[PDB]
Amino acid sequence: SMENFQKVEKIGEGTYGVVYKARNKLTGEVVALKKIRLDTETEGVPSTAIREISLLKELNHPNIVKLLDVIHTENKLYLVFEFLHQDLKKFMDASALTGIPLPLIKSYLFQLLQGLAFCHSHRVLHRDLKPQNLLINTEGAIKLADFGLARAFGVPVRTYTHEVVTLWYRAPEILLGCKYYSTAVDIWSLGCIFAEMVTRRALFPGDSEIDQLFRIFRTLGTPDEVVWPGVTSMPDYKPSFPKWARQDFSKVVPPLDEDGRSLLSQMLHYDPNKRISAKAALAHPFFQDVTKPVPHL
Amino acid sequence: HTLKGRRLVFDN
Amino acid sequence: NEVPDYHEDIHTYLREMEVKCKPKVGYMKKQPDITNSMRAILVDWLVEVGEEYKLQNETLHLAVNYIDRFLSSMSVLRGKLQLVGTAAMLLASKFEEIYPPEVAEFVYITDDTYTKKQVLRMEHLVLKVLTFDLAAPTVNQFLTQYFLHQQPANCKVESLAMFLGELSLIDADPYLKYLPSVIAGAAFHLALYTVTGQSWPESLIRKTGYTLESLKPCLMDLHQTYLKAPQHAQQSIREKYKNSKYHGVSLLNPPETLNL
Ligand SMILES: Nc1ncnc2c1ncn2[C@@H]1O[C@H](COP(=O)(O)OP(=O)(O)OP(=O)(O)O)[C@@H](O)[C@H]1O
Repeated sequence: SMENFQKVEKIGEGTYGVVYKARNKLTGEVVALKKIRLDTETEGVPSTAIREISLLKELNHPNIVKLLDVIHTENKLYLVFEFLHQDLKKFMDASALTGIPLPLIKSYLFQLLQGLAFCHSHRVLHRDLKPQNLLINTEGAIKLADFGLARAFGVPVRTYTHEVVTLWYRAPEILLGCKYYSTAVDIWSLGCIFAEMVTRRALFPGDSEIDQLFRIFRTLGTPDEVVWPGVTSMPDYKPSFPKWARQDFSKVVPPLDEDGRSLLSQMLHYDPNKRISAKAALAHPFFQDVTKPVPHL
Repeated sequence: HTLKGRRLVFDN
Repeated sequence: NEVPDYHEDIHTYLREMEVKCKPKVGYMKKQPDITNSMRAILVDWLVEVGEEYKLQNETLHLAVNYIDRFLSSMSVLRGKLQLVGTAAMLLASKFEEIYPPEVAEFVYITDDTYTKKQVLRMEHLVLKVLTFDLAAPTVNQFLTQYFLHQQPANCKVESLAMFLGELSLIDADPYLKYLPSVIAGAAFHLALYTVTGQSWPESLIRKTGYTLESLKPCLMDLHQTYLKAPQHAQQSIREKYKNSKYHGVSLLNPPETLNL
């Protein structure tokens, strides 16, 4: 069933499996092939794959990576995606010294918010937004990718898996062990990514859960019951936490203008039930002058 | 286990 | 409590999808070997399995969805019906659960009727037939939305609505005739009426477009199912809902009339 694909190069590997750049021998279409070995765990098709495939089939949108095919072939399962030039992390690293022009940062953020709002409006949590999982093309598009850690959520939510989101992008309600989390976790991640596009460095690069929390608290103040009702009764909240004052928010990402700082502040709001939605963010004045610039690759 | 294994029987 | 930012969008989406993810209403008449009675025995057993493994009610509902869709296009002999159900429950568990039981557990719970190989091959076949479209709307998904419209929330009403929605899973005739959002509506109203004497709230007419009049056919069926539940051949849901987790709601006396 894979006869018509020519592998061009291995572009990734992890415990999950392997990802190749490949081309369709008959049509010329370039694809990304994610190969899952089924004879490795012998628990059948992994949950991650079941979720990723089922949920992507319901997420057809210009800012979400397209799933083109699934070939469930003996001892292997291949997911066939559209191929995009590179990920956001690689792009930022290549721009470590020049930086990314504001119109492009803005376009990227607007696009990401469009794709995320679509996910949320289709009851999907992404739960692993980070620059490595955002794919760009040469034409100025950015797309959400890597839905292996996603899940369909309910209204209202139940308790879901606690071991979610890469540490640097993980929301405080997760770190503090809240019984429930929802769409706000993805907005937190996207706020962190917005900041990182402006600086090309991670906003909160902690090396443990407590180092991560203390970093956040030093940047945004240690939250109290006024800013976040319930915070002091959260399972992993500790009365010993130092109580850092909240610095001027303009200092968080100094280059952001009034509108950019306004939107970021709303993305990084502590109380998840007051943190801005992706939907609402689309109407923020920051996007009044949004365009679709082409990246310099 | 509390529930023991069971082969379901489907009579006419 | 939870900010309702996406609640309407999601409701709308689920209403679209429940029409697409619906099995074929008359499928059983085209099955040469299995019947609605055999399906009932299968679903009742899946109730037990979910209790044994402390699975979510959502997981049960999903598995039933998968089974009915599978049997809508695939003829199955009675000796393989439990294999279909077991693979369905495995898949639902992988989709929905934080910690799904391992495949060896699914083999065990059949008394080794099928091998691990068979269960895994059936998993592949179910995925193929359902074209990996596992994110189906359920009665449970609509119920949890409806519960947000209680005045005030009542644990007994929730548990009793859950019980009645679950009873619908057992009996393909009549319940295949109704959409998940409709059964959830009938279940919620019947629960409210039984416990508090309240009726389907005006806020839910606004939300759903359903009225008592539109819910009446399903409500009449569900009321009869409720009245007859202690005599039904299948009892696992009744037993389940006698327990303290569900406030013993299956022990409540059903209303003899709904005064519709
Ligand atoms: N649809 C796609 N088109 C093009 N490239 C892709 C696609 N999906 C994934 N990739 C690439 O495959 C590689 C995957 O690498 P790998 O899974 O080892 O970890 P990573 O994604 O680089 O980093 P992280 O572990 O932080 O996610 C990346 O280089 C990524 O850019």
